[PDB]
Amino acid sequence: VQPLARDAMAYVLAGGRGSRLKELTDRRAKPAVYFGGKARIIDFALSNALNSGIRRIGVATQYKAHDLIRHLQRGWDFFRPERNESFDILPASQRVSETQWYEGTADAVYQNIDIIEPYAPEYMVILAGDHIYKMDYEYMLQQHVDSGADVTIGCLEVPRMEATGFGVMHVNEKDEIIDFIEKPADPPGIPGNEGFALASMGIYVFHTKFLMEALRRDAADPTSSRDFGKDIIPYIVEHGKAVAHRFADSCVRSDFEHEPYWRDVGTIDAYWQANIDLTDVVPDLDIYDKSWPIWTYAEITPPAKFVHDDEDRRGSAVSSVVSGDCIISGAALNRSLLFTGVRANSYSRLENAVVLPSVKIGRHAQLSNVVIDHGVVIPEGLIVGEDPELDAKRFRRTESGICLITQSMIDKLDL
Amino acid sequence: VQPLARDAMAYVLAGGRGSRLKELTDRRAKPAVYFGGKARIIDFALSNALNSGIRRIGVATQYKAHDLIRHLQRGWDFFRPERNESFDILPASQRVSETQWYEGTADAVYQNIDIIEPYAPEYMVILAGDHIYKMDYEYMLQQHVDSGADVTIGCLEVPRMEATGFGVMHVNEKDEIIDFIEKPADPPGIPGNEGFALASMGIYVFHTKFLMEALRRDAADPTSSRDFGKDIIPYIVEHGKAVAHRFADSCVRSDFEHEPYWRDVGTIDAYWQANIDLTDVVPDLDIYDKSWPIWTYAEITPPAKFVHDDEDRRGSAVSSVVSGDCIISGAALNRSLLFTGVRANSYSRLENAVVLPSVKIGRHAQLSNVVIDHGVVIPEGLIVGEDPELDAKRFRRTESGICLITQSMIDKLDL
Amino acid sequence: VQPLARDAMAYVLAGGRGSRLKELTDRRAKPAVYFGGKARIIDFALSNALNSGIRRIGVATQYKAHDLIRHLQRGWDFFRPERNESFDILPASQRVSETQWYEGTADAVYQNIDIIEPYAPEYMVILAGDHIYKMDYEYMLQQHVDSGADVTIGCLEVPRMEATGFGVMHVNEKDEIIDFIEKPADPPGIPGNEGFALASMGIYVFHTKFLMEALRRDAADPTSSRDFGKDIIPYIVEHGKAVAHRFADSCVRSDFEHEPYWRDVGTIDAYWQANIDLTDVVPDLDIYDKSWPIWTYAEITPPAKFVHDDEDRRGSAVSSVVSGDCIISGAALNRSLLFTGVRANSYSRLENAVVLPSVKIGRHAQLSNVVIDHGVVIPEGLIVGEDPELDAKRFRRTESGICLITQSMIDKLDL
Amino acid sequence: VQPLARDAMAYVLAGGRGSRLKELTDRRAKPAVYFGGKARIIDFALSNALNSGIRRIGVATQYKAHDLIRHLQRGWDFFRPERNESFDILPASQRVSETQWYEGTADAVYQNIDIIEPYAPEYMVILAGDHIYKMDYEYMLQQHVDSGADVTIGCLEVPRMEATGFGVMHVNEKDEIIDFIEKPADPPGIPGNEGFALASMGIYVFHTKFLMEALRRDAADPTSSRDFGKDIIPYIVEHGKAVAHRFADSCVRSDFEHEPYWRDVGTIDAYWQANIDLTDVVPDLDIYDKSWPIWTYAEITPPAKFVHDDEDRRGSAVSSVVSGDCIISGAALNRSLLFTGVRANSYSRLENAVVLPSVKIGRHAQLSNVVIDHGVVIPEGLIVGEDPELDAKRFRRTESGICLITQSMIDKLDL
Repeated sequence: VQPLARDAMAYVLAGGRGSRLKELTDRRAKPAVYFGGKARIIDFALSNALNSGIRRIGVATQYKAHDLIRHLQRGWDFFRPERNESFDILPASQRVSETQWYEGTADAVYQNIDIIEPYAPEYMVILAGDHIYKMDYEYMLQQHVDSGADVTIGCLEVPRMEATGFGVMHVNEKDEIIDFIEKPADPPGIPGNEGFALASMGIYVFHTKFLMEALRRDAADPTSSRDFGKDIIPYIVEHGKAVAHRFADSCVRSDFEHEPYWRDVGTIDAYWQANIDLTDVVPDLDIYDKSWPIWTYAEITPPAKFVHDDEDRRGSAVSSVVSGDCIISGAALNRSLLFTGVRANSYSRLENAVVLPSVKIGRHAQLSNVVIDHGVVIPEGLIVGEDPELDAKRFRRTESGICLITQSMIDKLDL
Repeated sequence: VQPLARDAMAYVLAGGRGSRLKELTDRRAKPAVYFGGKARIIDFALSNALNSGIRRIGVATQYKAHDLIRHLQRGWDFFRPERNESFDILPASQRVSETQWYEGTADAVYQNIDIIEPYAPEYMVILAGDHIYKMDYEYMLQQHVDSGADVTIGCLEVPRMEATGFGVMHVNEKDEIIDFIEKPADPPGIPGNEGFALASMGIYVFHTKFLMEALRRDAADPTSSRDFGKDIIPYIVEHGKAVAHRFADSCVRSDFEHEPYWRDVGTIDAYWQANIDLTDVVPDLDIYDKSWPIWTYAEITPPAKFVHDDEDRRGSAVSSVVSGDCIISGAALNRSLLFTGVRANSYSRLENAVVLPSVKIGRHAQLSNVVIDHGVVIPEGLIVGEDPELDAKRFRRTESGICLITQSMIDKLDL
Repeated sequence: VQPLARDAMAYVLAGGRGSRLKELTDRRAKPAVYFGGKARIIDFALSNALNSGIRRIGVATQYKAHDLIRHLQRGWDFFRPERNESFDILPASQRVSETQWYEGTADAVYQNIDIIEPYAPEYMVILAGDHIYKMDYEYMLQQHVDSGADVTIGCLEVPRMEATGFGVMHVNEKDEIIDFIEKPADPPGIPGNEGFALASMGIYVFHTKFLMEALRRDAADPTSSRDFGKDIIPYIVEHGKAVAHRFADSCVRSDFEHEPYWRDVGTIDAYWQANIDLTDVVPDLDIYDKSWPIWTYAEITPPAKFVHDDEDRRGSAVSSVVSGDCIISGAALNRSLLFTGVRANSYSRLENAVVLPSVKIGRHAQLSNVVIDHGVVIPEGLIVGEDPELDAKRFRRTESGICLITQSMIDKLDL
Repeated sequence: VQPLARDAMAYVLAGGRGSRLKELTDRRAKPAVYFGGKARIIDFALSNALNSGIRRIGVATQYKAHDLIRHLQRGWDFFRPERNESFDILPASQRVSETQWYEGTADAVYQNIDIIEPYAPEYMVILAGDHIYKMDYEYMLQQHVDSGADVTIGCLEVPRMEATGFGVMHVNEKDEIIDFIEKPADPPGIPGNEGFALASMGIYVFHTKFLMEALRRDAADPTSSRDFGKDIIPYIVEHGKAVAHRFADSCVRSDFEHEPYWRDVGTIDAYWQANIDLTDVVPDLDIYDKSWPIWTYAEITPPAKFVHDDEDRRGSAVSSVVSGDCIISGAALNRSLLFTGVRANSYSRLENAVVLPSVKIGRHAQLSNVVIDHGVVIPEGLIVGEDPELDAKRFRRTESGICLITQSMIDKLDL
C-alpha cells in the first residue's frame, strides 16, 4: 500500500558531454542546455523524479558544471531535510579523494556512497540527465520489487533500424534481459515482434544495498571501465537477474501528445528540430500541460512586446513561440522559438530560428534555419541562410543547413 | 550615517473599494486589481517599500480582500523575523474587538498598535495602496527628520485645474503646509509658481511615537471620521508642523520615462488608458526597467504561442503587449495588452483591448475598446464596439466608448 | 499502482474553540494552542497530510483565528501551484456570502466548493485539526476505494468505558457502520470483542464528487444542523455505505512509542498531562523521531543557557525538556517542559510546570503543578502550589490541582 | 542621501585552510568551523553584509569546501536577482581556466571579474570569512568616498605587543596609511598614543572600477604573490591613497557587550577559549542579541532533554550552553558548550568541554578541557584531562591542557 518512491533516491548523472552538440556545449554540459523555452534539459529527469514522489535527489556533475550547478542551486532549492527531502549537488572535487575526476558513471555514485547511506533509501533510481521525456517512476519501482529483479532497466521500444545508435537489450519472452550489445548493426528484435528492439534509456532501478555491493565490487575490479552500461549492466544480465521495463508502460503523456515523447537531442539537427517542432499547430510535446509539470528556475519577467506597424516596419510573430521579456521591435518572426530576454530590432527577420535567452538581433539582420546561442549579439545587417558556402565558413553549419551561431563566431567576422 | 529606512515600518492601507471602477471591483478590492501585465496595483507601493530598504510592512485590508490576502500570502512571503523583517496582513476581523470592520484609514492603523509596538520602529510610512508609482521613500525620511516636522506628506505637483479632484495642501515658500482643502473648486497655488497646486498622494511620514498618540487622540474624539486625510492631517496642520514633500524629488524614473509617473486609474477610462498606453512605441511607464523592480506573485508559465497563417486566419499581435501562457490561434491582436493565460481562437479580432488573465476569446468574436474581466469566456461571434447602444445595454459602457465586460454580463446575453 | 494521495485534498477543520480549555483558548482557537515544545496542535494533522503525500490542503478557520492564520501563513508556505501543491487558508468572512460565520463543519466545506473544484481532486480527506496523532492516510484511502464505501471513517479502538465521551460507531463483523451514537452512556461493543468501542476521530474519506453532492443536499436541508458528525455521516450510515477505519491499522509509531498515540487534550489536566508526560524517561510520544516528522513554524533560536552555581543559587534543569532561547539563570527546574524564549531568573523554582513561549519567571518565584500561558510575566516572589484556596482564588485551578496561569490573572493580584 | 550599501557588493574570502587549527580543519575549511552553538564562522561576515544592507554577496572557496558550499547552498538561499540580490558561490574549478586552485586572495577576485561586472556594483567590500565579529559596513562605505581613498582598510586598535601577529598599518595623524609591515617585531604605534597599533582585519573597501584595474595589474605582475594584504594594499599605500578605518568606529555592540568583539579563533586554544567564554555569566559576545542577528542554516530541531535524577546519576547542566536535540541522560555537565545533536549518557561527566554537533558521550566517560569534533563517538569509560602524557599520546593536546578529539584518534585507541 505504501508507495515505493517514499523509500527511493533518484541519482541523476549530469556529467554527459554532448560533444556532438559542438559549440552548443563548449561552455556548458548537455544537461544545462536550454530547451523548449521551458526549462533546461536536466529539469526533465528532476521533474520526473519529483512528480513521481521521489524526494531525495542527488546530481553528479563534471564537465563544465558552473552554469549547471548555478541553475540547480537557484531552481531546485525547496527541499528541506526535516521533511526527509534532500537535493545534493555532487561535483568532482578534492573532497574524499584528489582526482577531481569521476572514473565513470558508476564511479559518480561510488565516490558518494557516504552521502547516500546516511539517508538509507530502500531503492536508488539512477537516471541519465540529458534526455527530454516525462515518466512516472513508481511503475518501474513496482515492477522492480514484484519481479524480484536485480536491476530494472528503462527501455524504448523503437523500430530496429533506429536502434542501431543505441545500446540494445536482447530480451526473452519474459522481458528478462539475456544479453546487452553496444550499437549493433542488426539489433536483436523483441521475441514475437522482431521489428522493434529494446533501447536502453540509461535508467536503472536497484535495491540500494544491492547497488552498493555491486558498486564496490566494480570499484575493486581492474577489468571494469567504471561504467554502468558497460560494466554494472553486463555483470547482472550474465550472473544476476536484469529485467527490461518499456518506456511506454510508464511514460506520462498529456491528452495533446499523440505518442510517448522522448528526445536525446544529441546533434545540432536533433536539437534544432526538437525546439522548432514546438511551433507546430499540434506539437508532439505539450509544453502547456499542467498534469505532469516541468519545474525549472524561473524569474519574474515582463511580458513580450510587439511594436511598429507601418509600410516599412512591423513587429509581429507568426507560427512562432515567444517567451517573456522579448521585445519584437519592428522585426518579423516566422516559425521561430525564442527564450526569454530576446531583443529583435527593426527590419530584422528571423525564420526557422531557435533563439536562446538574451540574444539581440541588430537592425536589418536576416537569419534563417539557425540556433543562436545564449546572449549572442547579432550584428546589424548580417545574413544567414542565403549563402550556404559563406555560412559554412562563418559558423557551424550542419549538412541539412542549420547554422549554429555563437558569439565567438560573430567576433571573428568580416565579409 | 545609517539610512533611516532601517527603522521604518511601511503601513499600506488597502481597504479601498474603488467604487468608480464599477463591476471591475465587484469581487476584489482595487489594490488587488491587475495592472500592466506586470503586477497588481498594491505591488507598486509594496515594492517601493522594498526597494527603499523598508523591511517591515503592514497591510490593512477590509473590502472583499480574499483575493488580496491570497496574493499577499503567496507573493510577499520572503520576510523572516530573525532578520528583522516582517510582513503583516491585517484585515478587520474578530481579534481585538467585535466589529469586524475598520471605520476608516486611521482606525485601520489604530486597531493594530499592538502589532506595531513590539517592532518599535522609529518611523511610520503610511502608504496609499491603490496607486501606481515608483518612489524612494528614503528621501521623505531624511526631510521629515531634518525638518523636525510632525507629519511629512507626499504631494504631486499638478496644474491647478486638475487639482480640483484632489485633497490639496496650501503651503508657504518653505513648503510648509498652511491649510488643506478637499476637492477645492479653485485650488491654492504654490507660492512663486501659481500655475500648480500640491496634490496629496495619501503618503504620510511620522515618528511612530507621535503617530501612536495621534491615533489614540483620534479614537477618543467623536468629531473624527477616523480618516488620515480628513482627521489626522488637518489636526496636525492646525496645531503642529505639517510639511509637504514633492513627488518629483523622490520619484524613481528609468532612463526611458520622460516624466515622473503616477496614476490612480480610478475610472474604467483611466484604467483602460493606463494599460493601453503600455503598448506605445515609447510608453510613459517602462515595465522593462530592472533598476527599481516591481515584485509580484508570479508562477512558472509557458511562453506565448501564435499559430495559423493561411489566407483566412493568422494568429499574430501588432503594437501589442502579450504575456506568457497566451495561445493566439488564428486571432488578430492590435494595440491590445493581454495578461497571462489568454486563449484567443480562430478569426477573432482584438483591438484596443485590455484582456485580464485566463480570458477565452471564442471563434469569430470582434472586440474593440474593451476591458475584459479576469477569466471571462467571450462567446463565439460576439461583437463589441460597433453598436454603441447594443454595447451599452449589454455591458458597462463608459461615456468615452470603453466597455467593461464581466462574466456576469456575458451570462445574461442573447441578442 | 500510483498512490492515491496524489489525487487527494486534505481539508482540516480548525474552527473549534476548545472551550473546556478555558482561558488557554480565550485569545486563540484550540488548533493554534502550543504543544510539546514541538509545534502547535494543528501542526500534527497538516504533517500527516504532508508525510502521507497529500499535496493539497485546505484549512477551515473560524473562532479567534488571527494567531492560527499568522502561523499557517508563515509556517506552511512551501507549496507552489506549478507543482500541483496548494495550501488554502479559508476563514469565514464576507467572501461568497455575508455570513462571516460557518454554520457547521459541513458548511465550512460547502462555502469553499469553488476552491476545491478547480483542483478537481479525486478524494477529500476531512480532518479534525485539534488532535495530536501521527497517521498515514494512504491506508484509509485504498481501504476507501476497495471497499466501495460512501464514507470511510477513522475510529479509535478504545475501552467502551473510555468511549463515554466519543461519538461512537456501531459496526458489524465487516466493520461497516450500522448506527452512530453521540456519547452513549453505555457504548455499543465491537462484535466479537464487546469490551472495546469504535470512537470517531472525526476523520472522513470521501470520493470528491459524492461529497460535493452530500454537501449541496445538506446545504438545502433545513433539518440539518450543517454538521458532519450529526448530519452528513448519519445520513450515509442509513442510506449509503459507511465503513469504519481503525486507528491502529494506519497509525505511524516510532520504535520508541509503546502504543499508538492519540490525544485530544480537551481539558486543562489533559493538556498539562500530555505535555508533562514528555519529560518521562520513556515518553509515550517520541518528539525526537525523524521518520514521520512534524513540520511547524520555527525560527533560528539561540541555544539554552544555564548560569550560576554557588551555595545560594544554581541554574539547572532536571527531568525536564528545555527549548532554545531559554536562559535558566540561577533557577531550579524539575519535571518541567519549557517552550522557546523562557527567562527564569535567580532563586525561582519550577516543578511540574508547562511553560509556554516567552514566559518570564521573576526572582524567588516558586511554582508547582502549573500551566503558564504564552508571554506571561510571573512576578517576583509569587508562590503557586502551596495554598490551594489562595491559588484557586487567583487562577484557574483544576480539581486535580493544576493551575493555569494567564497574564489577565496576574494583572489582578494583590494578596 | 541614498545609503551606499545599495551600490556595494560584499566579496568574502573563505578559502583559508586554518592550518593552526590542526585536525579540526582536516576535513573542512576554517570558515565552515562551527562556533558558539550559534552558526559557522563564515556566517558572521555574511550577516554583517546582510544587516549592513549589502544585497550582493560573492564567496570564494578553495580548500575542502564541500561542507562550506553545502552550508551556503542550504542557508543563504533567500536572495532573488529580480530584487537586485545575488549570492554567488565561487570555488576554483574548471570554468574559465584549468588551474583548479586560486593563486591567492587577489586571484580569487580576479578570476571572477566576469561574475561581478554584470552587476556593476559601485563598491566592493572585500571580507575575510574566518573571523567572528559584528560590524556595520555602511560606516566604512561613507569614510571611503568621503576620504577619496583608493582603499579603506578595517583595522583593530590593539596594544602594540599583541599586534606582533598581524599585518600592521603605520598611520599618520589623520589615519592615512604611510606603511605596512607583515608581523612587525615591534609594531609602529599610532601617533599620539604610542601604546597601540592598527592591526589589519583583512577588510577592504574599493571602488569597483579601481579594484578591477588593480587586480589586472596584479595579475600581470610576476613579483606579486596574488594576495590582497601582501600585494594589492602594499602597492596602493606606496603610490595611491590608503586610509584606515578603526573597528570601534563601526562595530555593532549589543547593550550586554562591554567592548567591541573581534576574535580570529586561529588556534585550538583560542577556539576553545572563545566558545567556553560563552558559558560566562556575563559573556563578551551576547549571542542572545536580536538587534544585529547572525543568520545561519538552521533546521527544525526538538528541544533539549535532561533525564534521570537518582543516588548514582543525574542528567543536568550547570554553567553551560545546551543546544536543541541534546539528550542529557544521566550525564553531568559543567562549564561546557554543546551544539545540536549531542547524546550524553549515564554517569558521564563533562567539564570545560566544547562539544560539536552530533557527538555521542558513552557511559561513565569523563572529559575535561576538551574540544570534541563533530560526530565523534566517545567510547564508554574514556578518561581525558586526567593524565597529560597519556592524553597527549592519544590526542592532539595543547600546551595549556586542551585536547582536541577526532574520530580518527578514537578509532586508533586501546590503553
